[PDB]
Amino acid sequence: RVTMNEFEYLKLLGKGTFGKVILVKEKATGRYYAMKILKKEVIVAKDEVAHTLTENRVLQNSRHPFLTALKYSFQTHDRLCFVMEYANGGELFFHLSRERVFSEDRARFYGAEIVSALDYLHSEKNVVYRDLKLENLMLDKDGHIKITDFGLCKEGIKDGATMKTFCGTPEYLAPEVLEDNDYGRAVDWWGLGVVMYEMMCGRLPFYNQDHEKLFELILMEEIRFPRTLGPEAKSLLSGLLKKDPKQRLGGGSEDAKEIMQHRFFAGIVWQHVYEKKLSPPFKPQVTSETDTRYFDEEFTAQMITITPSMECVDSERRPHFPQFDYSASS
Ligand SMILES: CC(C)NC[C@@H](C(=O)N1CCN(c2ncnc3c2[C@H](C)C[C@H]3O)CC1)c1ccc(Cl)cc1
Repeated sequence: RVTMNEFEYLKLLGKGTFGKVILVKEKATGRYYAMKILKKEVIVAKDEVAHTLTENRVLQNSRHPFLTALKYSFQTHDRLCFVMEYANGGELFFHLSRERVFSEDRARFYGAEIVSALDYLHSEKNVVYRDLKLENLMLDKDGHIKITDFGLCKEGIKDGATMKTFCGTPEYLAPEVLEDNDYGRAVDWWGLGVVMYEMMCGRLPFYNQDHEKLFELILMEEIRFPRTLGPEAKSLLSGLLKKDPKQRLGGGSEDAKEIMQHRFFAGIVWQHVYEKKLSPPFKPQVTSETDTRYFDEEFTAQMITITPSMECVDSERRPHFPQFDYSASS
């Protein structure tokens, strides 16, 4: 039976719109985790309840080498706590920022891992991820991808079933989402297109600081590439960033298999991707189990405290949530 008292709170790893993530040590075991901490009050007030419960569900129901693994979820009278594996390599942005562009080989390696994870979610879990953006990609201590943040997932989506919720970050929205006339699972391949584009090209495929103008570009503007980009990369990215999901790579009944067989991935053995038999091109150079070199000092410098008999309280501002009683089976 796990509570807040079972952990030592070490360093702030980041803050998002709805809460914060702390590097913790489980005292009993000496193991290190990233604890995501949400205020019930804030979740309720910002209408983030449904997303939070979706994230909780999808984490409990999924086991994949490239999806962040949940160890515990539990709740206090005022908090919801996700204890997850600590992705020691930080956010991919940290790296991509600094290096400007990844090589095609390194993007290919990350792209394959992301395809592997999305194929599992689509094929095995009937889940559409919907939130594929650079910010949701981290690296584990070995340099393998971890997709994080499952709040915008859609469950129970089998084959060609459609969704209609308008959601996702403005720069990353697929044309059919902006059309707002229903969309399907190929929205994830649009997202793979955008992140692989950022990795290889060093910038978003489409950008304007005005959203109306950004949305016009996403919908209408043909993709362009820096002229150093190799032909196969350009072919992959053009196929992923087709405006019409029916013409998009991965947009047909074969889903991920169409992307897996693209010649950009020639020579990749997909079972070996899954088994982590491809050596990462970058290994995080962390020197301890608590090294936070791949996290922003803006966050890690900050002080941590217990806030910034109530076991059964179930109020409107602070509900007693279902399924926050989770400890992964050993
Ligand atoms: C660019 C910035 C806005 N990014 C915000 C982002 C962030 O700073 N992050 C860094 C810390 N952070 C993580 N840090 C380490 N390991 C892990 C995570 C995930 C919880 C999954 C787990 O393997 C989460 C991502 C974030 C996301 C959600 C919350 Cl609640 C708090 C922070």
